[PDB]
Amino acid sequence: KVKLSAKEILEKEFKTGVRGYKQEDVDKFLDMIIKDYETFHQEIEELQQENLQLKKQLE
Amino acid sequence: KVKLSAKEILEKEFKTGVRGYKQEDVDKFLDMIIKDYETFHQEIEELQQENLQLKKQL
Amino acid sequence: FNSREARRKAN
Ligand SMILES: [Mg+2]
Repeated sequence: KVKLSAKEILEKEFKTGVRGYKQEDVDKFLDMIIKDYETFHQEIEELQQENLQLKKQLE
Repeated sequence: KVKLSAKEILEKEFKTGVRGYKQEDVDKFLDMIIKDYETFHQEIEELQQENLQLKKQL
Repeated sequence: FNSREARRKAN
């Protein structure tokens, strides 16, 4: 299924090295990805709940 | 709603510093994230089609 | 911390 979560991306620590990516660039970009994971999960939960309610109304 | 995409993640350029996050580790992490974006979209698309079909039955 | 960037700044 899904490999990561918003929490795992928040708490991920990368090791450092010479000529590594600037931390500010990477962390601001991953913060947008974190908001997306939250958006994705909320939409899925909304749809799974609608799916369940539609099913119940059919039977 | 959603800000990024698989293609926006691939296209993203990061500045480098004298030191920074190890590029190999960041990229391999982004590769998993790209795979998750695909999985989210497929899951959402399946659910939308199913709810549409169910809504037609009512 | 609620964001990576806020943690990075504090550190
Ligand atoms: Mg600290």
